[PDB]
Amino acid sequence: MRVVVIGAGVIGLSTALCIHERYHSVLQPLDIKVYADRFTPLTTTDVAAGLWQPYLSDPNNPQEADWSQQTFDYLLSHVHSPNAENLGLFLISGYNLFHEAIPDPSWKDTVLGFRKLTPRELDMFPDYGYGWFHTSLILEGKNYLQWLTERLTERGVKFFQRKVESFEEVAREGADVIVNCTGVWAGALQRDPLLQPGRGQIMKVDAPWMKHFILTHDPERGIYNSPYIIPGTQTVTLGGIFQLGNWSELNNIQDHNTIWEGCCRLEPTLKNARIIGERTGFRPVRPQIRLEREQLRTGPSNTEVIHNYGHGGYGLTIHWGCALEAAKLFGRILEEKKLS
Amino acid sequence: MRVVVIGAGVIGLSTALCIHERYHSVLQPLDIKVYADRFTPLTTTDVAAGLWQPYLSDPNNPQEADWSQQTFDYLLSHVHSPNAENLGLFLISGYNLFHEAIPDPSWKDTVLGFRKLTPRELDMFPDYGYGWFHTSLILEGKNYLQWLTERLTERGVKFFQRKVESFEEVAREGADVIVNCTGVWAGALQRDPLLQPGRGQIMKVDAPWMKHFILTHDPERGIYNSPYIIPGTQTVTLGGIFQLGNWSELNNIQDHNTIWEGCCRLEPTLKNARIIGERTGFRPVRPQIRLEREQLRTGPSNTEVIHNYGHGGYGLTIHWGCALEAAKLFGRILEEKKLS
Ligand SMILES: Cc1cc2nc3c(=O)[nH]c(=O)nc-3n(C[C@H](O)[C@H](O)[C@H](O)COP(=O)(O)OP(=O)(O)OC[C@H]3O[C@@H](n4cnc5c(N)ncnc54)[C@H](O)[C@@H]3O)c2cc1C
Ligand SMILES: Cc1cc2nc3c(=O)[nH]c(=O)nc-3n(C[C@H](O)[C@H](O)[C@H](O)COP(=O)(O)OP(=O)(O)OC[C@H]3O[C@@H](n4cnc5c(N)ncnc54)[C@H](O)[C@@H]3O)c2cc1C
Ligand SMILES: O=c1[nH]c2ccccc2cc1O
Ligand SMILES: O=c1[nH]c2ccccc2cc1O
Repeated sequence: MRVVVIGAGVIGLSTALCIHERYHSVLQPLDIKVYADRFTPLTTTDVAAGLWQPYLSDPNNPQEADWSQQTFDYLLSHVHSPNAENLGLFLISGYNLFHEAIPDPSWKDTVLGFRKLTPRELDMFPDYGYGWFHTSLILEGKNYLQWLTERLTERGVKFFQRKVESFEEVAREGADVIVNCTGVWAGALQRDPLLQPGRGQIMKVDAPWMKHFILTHDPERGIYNSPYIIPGTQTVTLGGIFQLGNWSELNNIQDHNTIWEGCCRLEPTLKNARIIGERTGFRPVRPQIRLEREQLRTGPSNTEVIHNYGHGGYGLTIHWGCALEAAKLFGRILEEKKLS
Repeated sequence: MRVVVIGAGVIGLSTALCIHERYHSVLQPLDIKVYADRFTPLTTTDVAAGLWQPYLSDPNNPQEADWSQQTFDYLLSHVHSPNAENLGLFLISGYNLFHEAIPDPSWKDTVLGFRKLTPRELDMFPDYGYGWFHTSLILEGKNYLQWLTERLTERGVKFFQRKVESFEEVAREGADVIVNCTGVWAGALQRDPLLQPGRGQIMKVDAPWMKHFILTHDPERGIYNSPYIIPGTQTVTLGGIFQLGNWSELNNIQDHNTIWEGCCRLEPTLKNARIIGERTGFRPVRPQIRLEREQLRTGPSNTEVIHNYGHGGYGLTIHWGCALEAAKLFGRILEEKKLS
C-alpha cells in the first residue's frame, strides 16, 4: 500500500513512524513517503521549547487528556535510556505562578511530584501569590525531529521536499492513504475556519545557571501570552507571546522587548544573559485537534485521508497519543480494504 | 589594627570580608591582609560542587545547624539579585536516595519544598527504594571565590602568596589578630589530631540536559562515598569518593572508574557525556568545626587568634554563619582591647 504523509513536523514524522512500526510487518508492501515543504530546522516544531504541559482545565475532547498522558508516560519510560540525548529528552522541574488560587490541573497526577508552592518559594516571585511546583519532561524538537528522520530513513521511508497544492494531486499520483499533518497550513488543502495561527516569538539566551522552568498565568493576557522561561540543553527559551490570526513570520521588536522585560522581571539574573537567537512560529490553534478519517472522492476511486492537525501550543506534549490514534485509524482503513 | 587572615579558600575570604564589613567603620585603621599559599583555581574550595546540604543528623555542636541555615537564608536572599551569576549562585532541585526509610533531616524546613519521593520517581532509580526531593542552592567556589576577591580588593584588602610556617612568624611581623582559615592544613601550624583529610575526587562532564542533583546514601560506604551527580553552570560534577587520611593530591584511575561506573548506573544517559576534567581535593574532616579564640603567648605580647577550620564536606554550606560567628569573636577581642 502507498501512504503519503504530508508534513515533517512532529505530528507528521511521528505518525509516519508510528504507522510504519505497527503495520510494516502486516502489509504486502507498505510504501510510505513524506512530503513536506519545510523540514527540520525550519518547522514550527523546531521553534518549540518542548515542555510537556497541557491546558490547565478539562477540554472539549477529554480524549486529549488521555493522549497527553500516553505521551508523558511514553517519554518518561525512555528518559533514562542511552538514546535520550539523541531525542533531546530530559526531566525538568519548575514553577507555575498565578495571581490567586486556582484548581489543581487534571494532569496533576500524570506529572512527577506535583505540589502547591510554599510561601518562601512565592517570596522569590513578588508579583505572584499562588502556584505549583512539579517535575515534567522536555522534548526538544530540533533533536526529536532529527531522531525521527533517522528512524524513518532506516525503515525505508523516503522524503521529498514539495508544497502539495491539493489532496487530489497526491491521490492522482496513486496514494491510497494521505495522512494530513500540515499544522497551521492545513486550510490551504481543505478550508477550515476553526484553525488559526497563534503567532509566537521566543528568544534563546545563554543562561546555563537556570535549572527550572517558570511559567506565569495571567487571565488578562491569556494562555501562552505571559512571561515564560524554559531551560533547554544548549540555551534558555524566553517567551510569552500569543497573537491569534497573525501570519507574520518575522521577529517583531515590540514582542522582543515584551519578552525580554517580562522575563527579566520574572528573574533579574537574566539581565546579563547573552542573546543567542530569536524565532517566530505558528501555533496551529483550534478548538479541538482534528484527528479523524475522511474519504476523498476524486475519480472512480475514493482516497482515504487521516487528518492530524490543529495541536495548538501542545503538540510535543500530545504528539505520541495522537500518533497512536492515527495508527488505529489506519488499521481500521486496512480492515475495510480487508488488507489484514 | 593589623589583621592577618591565613587562607584564601571560602572560609578565609569570607571571614575576611565579614570582618571588614562589620568593623571597618569602627576601627582607627583596620589593616587586613590575606596570606595564603594557594589562591582560587588551586584551592579545595574550587573543587567543590557547591551544593548546600548538611549532614542528615543532629551533630555534636547544634550551632552548626544554625550556621548552615544562616548561610542558606543569606544565599536565598540574593539568588534573584543581578549579581548572583557573578557569585555563581543558583537554585537547584534534586534527589536524595536511600535503600530504606530514614528520618527527615533537621534541615527539612530550611530548604525549599521538601518531600518524600513518590513511587513513580523511585521507579527511575531501581537500586534505591526511598528518598527525598527538595530545592536547594548551589554556590560555585571558582566563582564565589573570585567574587569574594573582588569585594575584598575594593575594600583595600591586600593579598600575598606565601606559606606561613608559624603563627609566631606572623605575630612577630606585627599582626594583632591572626585569623586561621587554613583548612586541611591547619595541623602544620598547631598540631590537631582531630583534623584529617577526607580525600575526594570528582569528574566534570558535559551533560547539560541534566537539571537535577542526585545524591545516594549507603551506610556500607558512608558519607560522600557513594555516587553523586550535581549539575553546575558549565558542567556536571560526578563524584562519590571519600578517603579518610589519604593525602594524595593526584587523580586516581580506580577512583575515576568507581565514580564513572556508579554515576552511569545512577543515570545511564551519562554514558555518552564528554569528560571535561578531573580533580582531587581534601575535605578538612573534624568531629567539630574549630571556631574559637586563643591567645598565642609569643613574647612580651600575646597575640589573638581566631581559628576557623575543619569544615569537612560542608564548608560552602556553612561558610557564612561561621564567618559571622568569627566576626563576633573579633568584636569581642576589640571590646577587650577597649578599641570600641
Ligand atoms: C513559540 C512556541 C512555543 C511552543 N512551545 C511548546 C512547548 O513548550 N511544548 C509543546 O508541547 N509544544 C510547544 N509548541 C507547540 C508545537 O510547536 C506545535 O504544536 C507543533 O510544533 C505543531 O506540529 P505540527 O507537525 O502540527 O506542525 P509543524 O511543525 O509546523 O509542521 C507542519 C509541516 O507541514 C508542512 N506542510 C504544510 N502545508 C504543506 C503543504 N501544503 N505541502 C507540503 N507540506 C506542507 C510544513 O512544511 C511542515 O513540514 C510551541 C509552539 C510555538 C510557536
Ligand atoms: C570533592 C569535594 C566536594 C565538595 N563538595 C561540596 C559541596 O558540594 N558543598 C559544600 O558545602 N562543600 C563541599 N565541599 C567542601 C568544601 O570544599 C570545603 O569544606 C571547603 O572548601 C574548605 O574551605 P577552606 O577555606 O576550609 O579550605 P581551602 O579552600 O582548602 O583553603 C585553605 C587555604 O589555606 C591556605 N593555607 C593552608 N596552610 C597555609 C599556610 N600554612 N600558610 C599560608 N596559607 C595556608 C591554602 O593555600 C588555602 O588558600 C567539597 C569538598 C570536596 C573535596
Ligand atoms: O506554545 C507554547 N506551548 C507551551 C507548552 C508548554 C509549556 C509552555 C508553552 C509555551 C508556549 O509558548
Ligand atoms: O564533600 C562533599 N560535600 C558535599 C556537600 C553537599 C552535597 C554533596 C557533597 C559531596 C561531596 O563530595
